[PDB]
Amino acid sequence: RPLWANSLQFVFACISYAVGLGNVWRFPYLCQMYGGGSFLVPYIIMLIVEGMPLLYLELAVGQRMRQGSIGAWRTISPYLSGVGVASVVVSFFLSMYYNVINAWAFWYLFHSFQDPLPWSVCPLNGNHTGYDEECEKASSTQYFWYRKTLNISPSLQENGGVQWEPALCLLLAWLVVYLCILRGTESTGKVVYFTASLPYCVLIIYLIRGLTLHGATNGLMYMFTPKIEQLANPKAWINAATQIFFSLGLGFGSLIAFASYNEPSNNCQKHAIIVSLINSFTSIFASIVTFSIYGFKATFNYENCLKKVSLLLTNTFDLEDGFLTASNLEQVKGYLASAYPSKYSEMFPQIKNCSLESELDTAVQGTGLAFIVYTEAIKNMEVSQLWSVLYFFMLLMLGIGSMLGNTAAILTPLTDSKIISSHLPKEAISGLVCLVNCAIGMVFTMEAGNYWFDIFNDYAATLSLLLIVLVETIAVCYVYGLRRFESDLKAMTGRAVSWYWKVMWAGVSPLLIVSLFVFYLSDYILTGTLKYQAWDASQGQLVTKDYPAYALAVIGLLVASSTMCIPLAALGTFVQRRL
Amino acid sequence: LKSALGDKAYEWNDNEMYLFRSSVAYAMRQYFLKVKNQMILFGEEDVRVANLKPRISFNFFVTAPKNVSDIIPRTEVEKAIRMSRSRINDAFRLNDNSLEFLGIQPTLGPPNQPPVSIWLIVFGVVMGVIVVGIVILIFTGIRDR
Amino acid sequence: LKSALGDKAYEWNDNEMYLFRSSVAYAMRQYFLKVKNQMILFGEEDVRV
Ligand SMILES: *[C@@H]1O[C@H](CO)[C@@H](O[C@@H]2O[C@H](CO)[C@@H](O)[C@H](O)[C@H]2NC(C)=O)[C@H](O)[C@H]1NC(C)=O
Ligand SMILES: *[C@@H]1O[C@H](CO)[C@@H](O[C@@H]2O[C@H](CO)[C@@H](O)[C@H](O)[C@H]2NC(C)=O)[C@H](O)[C@H]1NC(C)=O
Ligand SMILES: *[C@@H]1O[C@H](CO)[C@@H](O)[C@H](O)[C@H]1NC(C)=O
Ligand code: PRO
Ligand SMILES: [Cl-]
Repeated sequence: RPLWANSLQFVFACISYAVGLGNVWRFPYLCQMYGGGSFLVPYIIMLIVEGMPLLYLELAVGQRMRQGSIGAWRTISPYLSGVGVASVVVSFFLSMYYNVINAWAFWYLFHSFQDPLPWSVCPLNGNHTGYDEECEKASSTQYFWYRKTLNISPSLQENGGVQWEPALCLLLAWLVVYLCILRGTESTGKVVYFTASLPYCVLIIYLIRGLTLHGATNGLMYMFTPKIEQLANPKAWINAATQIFFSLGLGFGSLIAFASYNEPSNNCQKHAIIVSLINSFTSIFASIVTFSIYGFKATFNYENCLKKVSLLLTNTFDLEDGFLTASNLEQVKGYLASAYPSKYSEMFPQIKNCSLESELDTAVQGTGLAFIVYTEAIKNMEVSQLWSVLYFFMLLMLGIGSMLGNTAAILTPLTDSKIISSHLPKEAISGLVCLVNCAIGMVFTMEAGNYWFDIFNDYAATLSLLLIVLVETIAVCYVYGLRRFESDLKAMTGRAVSWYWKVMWAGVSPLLIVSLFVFYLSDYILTGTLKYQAWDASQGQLVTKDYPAYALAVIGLLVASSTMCIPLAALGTFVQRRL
Repeated sequence: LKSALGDKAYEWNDNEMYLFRSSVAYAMRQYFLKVKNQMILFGEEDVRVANLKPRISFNFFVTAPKNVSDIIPRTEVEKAIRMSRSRINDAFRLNDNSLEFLGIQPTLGPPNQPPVSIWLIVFGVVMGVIVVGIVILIFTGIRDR
Repeated sequence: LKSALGDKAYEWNDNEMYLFRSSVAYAMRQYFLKVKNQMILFGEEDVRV
């Protein structure tokens, strides 16, 4: 098969396939969901037991068996043929929803040429005297992201018809990926290389514009302080582990294909670490930028809870203007109780109990933490147009890189069967894949689209990857491993594997993965039903509602039709081999 | 004051109440010239003020030039001030959010400036470049079969 | 006017002379309060034109 070049690429392709939107978009949203410093510790713990050794295992297997993501396993024990099919199905389900993020980034970048920015002012109401109702309870940006780009219906039951704009943007994103995948992975080096270098000259610009905002240290002192209370929440730990397995790509059967091409003179033990660390490190970097800007937003909100109330007080019982800042606030709030109890009894239920600890925690909850925050720092700049263009170009580039990786992982085991690459040229295989995925991705752009995106973001990927990384290791180390495997030798010559890698991927990966699995199911089963977060415009705050029935069915099927292929293939061999 | 001007804010002594009364009389003079085509010589003593306070929130009403029992109805004072509010404001440097009249609110200016739908424009152009690419590439492709 | 405002320039009827006289009286009121510490009630009829 074709090969690599310069060598310095292979590691740039791995770095560009791992630094994707699992770090600058999904890690902040997760870290915000579970408390900040209650999501880091698990992260590191994992990364030093279950993220690095399995990456080294995957690269070694992909280098020694010399074949793709399905041919690699058949050559071990033909009763283990399914794992490749599960690893292809998962990558299919992943790309199908992963491209809509690039779609939304295109939509925002397109709208960021107007003036003034459309998410910076709210429309005028039915009598040209004040802003609209949703834009006063909710900020401007939340109104934009929930009612101009999505038109999100307030219930997973009240569905609708295909929207018009974000569908067209999804079409453009698929055309761009299909246009870039016109060269075969075996040689897409240029594009790979370019991504990374790009997406690093921006994050530092936002780190210099973040850490000087007024009220940008409260966000940090929140993102780092730990709470030994949520170190019980099992969803936090299973989400840490799945976060990892999703960020590196362990289980998508892609990394394998990569450490598959590459010439067999590498030193793999030093291309695992140099990848793994960098990945994790970049995530930390992003979580220092966002959870600073976010912090600023929070302080802003709190500042107003002090203006209005104070002004409110200033308006009622009267008081010389400019006399109720912050300290004076409490002062007069106290001196107005013991002086005018006639109206203090009827105003007291109103005084908005608003204090910094809340507005720092429930401000921009949801899947849009990278969209309704980085705007709260773009509508406060010098020349906002150019810098919003910069940030959204960064997101778009990361997404395109990650999608390149995924589509390569799904085309490698399709352009190898001498049957299929016999009556379909190498230009219409990619075409067929992109057309099918764009025609199926039109379910996330309806009026109830964001909920289906939340489902496909929460079950599929994570669960599948988990359930798989276990069969892989138990296949390499107790069916044909350690022995013949440690007999790597002539492959590289690193004389051995260090006895801190034998233990870690023959007797610690399976124990920990099985333990975490049961530890998570012990909560899903007794919880009852599952609950999602709806919009409820009439107030501008997300509420919680329990899932309907068929949504539960689809959650079940997205894990069944992805982790139930291995035993079906085992049965297919046990029963095929009859006569 | 201290909200709008922030600093540089002057102090509100009776010489300011004099200017306010005189300016309101001017506004009333203007209204009865370009609506009712009369000539009524309002003065600064025809603007009665009541309940001055720290917040500086008072009440006022206007009477005919020399007829103490003749109060100009409120729905006409609410129109003269609507006419000349932009000129009463700058006399004090206030800005329509620090000179509330509690019953007269501003309302003039809607948003509709885009003639061309810039989003559409940009999207359109971009799709062009990429289609060109994903066409020409296909041809160099059949070129090397 | 037409030089400074260019357009939007209002017209100069006697209601403007009234405002001018009243504002000058206000200025004089202010001067005899922060220089000479007196209280002199100037009016708009004390500014002859
Ligand atoms: C804001 O806080 C005040 C005081 O903490 C709350 O006032 C109390 O309201 C409860 C009703 O839920 C009464 O039983 C108490 O007697 C009230 N306390 C006092 C001192 O009057 C107020 O309800 C809070 N606001 C909101 C919206 O919950
Ligand atoms: C002062 O204004 C009052 C109006 O408030 C005038 O009173 C009117 O007088 C006429 C005839 O004298 C009556 O027909 C009206 O009914 C009166 N008005 C009201 C409301 O009752 C009064 O004449 C004015 N003073 C002068 C000197 O003209
Ligand atoms: C507000 O606008 C409507 C037209 O939509 C108009 O008919 C109505 O009189 C206006 N009301 C006020 C109080 O200005
Ligand atoms: O790298 C991948 O395959 C995707 C995108 C980043 C994390 N998971
Ligand atoms: Cl990560």
